[PDB]
Amino acid sequence: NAVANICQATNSQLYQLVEWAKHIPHFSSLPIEDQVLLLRAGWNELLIAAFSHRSVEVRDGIVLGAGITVHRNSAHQAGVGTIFDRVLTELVAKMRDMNMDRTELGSLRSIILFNPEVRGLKSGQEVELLREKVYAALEEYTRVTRPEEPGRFAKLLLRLPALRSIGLKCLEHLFFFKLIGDIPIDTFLMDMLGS
Amino acid sequence: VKPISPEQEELIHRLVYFQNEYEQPSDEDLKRISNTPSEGEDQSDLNFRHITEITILTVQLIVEFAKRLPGFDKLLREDQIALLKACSSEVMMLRMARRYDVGSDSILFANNQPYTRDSYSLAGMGETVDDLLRFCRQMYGMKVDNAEYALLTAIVIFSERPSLIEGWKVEKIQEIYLEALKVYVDNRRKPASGTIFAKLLSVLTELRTLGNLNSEMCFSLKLKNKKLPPFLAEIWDV
Ligand SMILES: CC(C)CC[C@@H](O)[C@](C)(O)[C@H]1CC[C@@]2(O)C3=CC(=O)[C@@H]4C[C@@H](O)[C@@H](O)C[C@]4(C)[C@H]3CC[C@]12C
Ligand SMILES: CCN1C(=O)C=CC1=O
Repeated sequence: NAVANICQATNSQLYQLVEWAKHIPHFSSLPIEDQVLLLRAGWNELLIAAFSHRSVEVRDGIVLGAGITVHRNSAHQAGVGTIFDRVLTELVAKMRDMNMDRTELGSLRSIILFNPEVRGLKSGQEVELLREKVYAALEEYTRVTRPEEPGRFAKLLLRLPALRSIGLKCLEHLFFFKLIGDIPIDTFLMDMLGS
Repeated sequence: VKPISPEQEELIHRLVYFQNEYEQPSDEDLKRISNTPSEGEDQSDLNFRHITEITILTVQLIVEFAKRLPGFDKLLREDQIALLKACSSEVMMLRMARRYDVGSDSILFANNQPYTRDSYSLAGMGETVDDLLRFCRQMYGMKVDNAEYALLTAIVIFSERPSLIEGWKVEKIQEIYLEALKVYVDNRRKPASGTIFAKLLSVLTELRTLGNLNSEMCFSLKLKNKKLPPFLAEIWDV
């Protein structure tokens, strides 16, 4: 509800994003330039997916962090004003209706992260193999966990285009402008990735 | 290992049929396009004219194909129009990919004239053409066949779009084409069909970006003192 708290929340979301990427299997073994490229490309989709999935318990709102849930009237002030409605409609509501669990969310976000179609990669084939592993694993998981619904794999995969569309409504890297220094994003990523 | 049901085979046959049926503009329309050099225009104006004027025919073909898909006539007119407006550019990207020539790294138009990177650049559309051709290349690398293209096009058409009234019905229709694609891919790709289904569904995700890249022209055109044909301008909310 307060500005400073929201800023703290979103900054924390950034830090958490990088931490999450860091501990995805085989990601930190890629050349660091490639990690920077992949994170730059998926930045918005990854954040949006994460907080969308956190927003399912809450009604008519987007959870941006510890004790900070945002409704439509404060959405603009939170930095999500432009994508709020589509996020609630195409993502949160959908994640709720089909009961998307955490393993599936993690799979999807992994798929987003491991995009071999990102320009400038050195290890593109390796990235593609990783993405493929994620596909196979996810299909396996949905086939075992929920066998009553056989169209669940595709239904999960169909949220990826929705995420891309919403992420594209953003002509900037989400929440990055509320970091404190004049530290450029690539430097922030390099620093937060290397040990 | 699950086989194609007879209903699914009928559906796929229909799709392949429609796709072949509405793939090319009539010879009359093309001949009309080639035979109107207005006033002594340069190569640039020629390329632009051909690209846009043929693109009109392409959109008309897309509509003809869409209105014949099983399920489409079950929707409200409002949702039909909404879908068409929202998906025409993406479907257009698939049609384009089907005419990519690897050897020349070019797109072969319906008039058998090859269009390269330089053709588009000269037309005033250089900012985007590399992305277009890259999509074509990726698509080619996946070795996508007729049924897969048809099914993908159907799936793109029946995708979730903003401002839908009966979005649930659209989703339900889309499920069927999804399952048909999954089964087809399972039974007709060798030796197995590892992840090629998900790999094909990523194409949708890329089509969102390409559709945006196609909406993102016409501001570029206006800046070059060039102009989209009004039909295309309306259809793509430009
Ligand atoms: C803004 C707009 C005009 C640009 C759109 C452009 O970037 C596109 C996507 O590059 C357009 C331009 C020309 C184009 O319309 C085509 C010409 C054909 O002859 C054929 C006609 C028809 O048989 C189609 O199945 C394929 C193809 C190749 C289409 C595909 C889409 C193309 C290639
Ligand atoms: C700056 C405008 N904007 C938003 O409101 C949400 C993402 C974005 O870029």
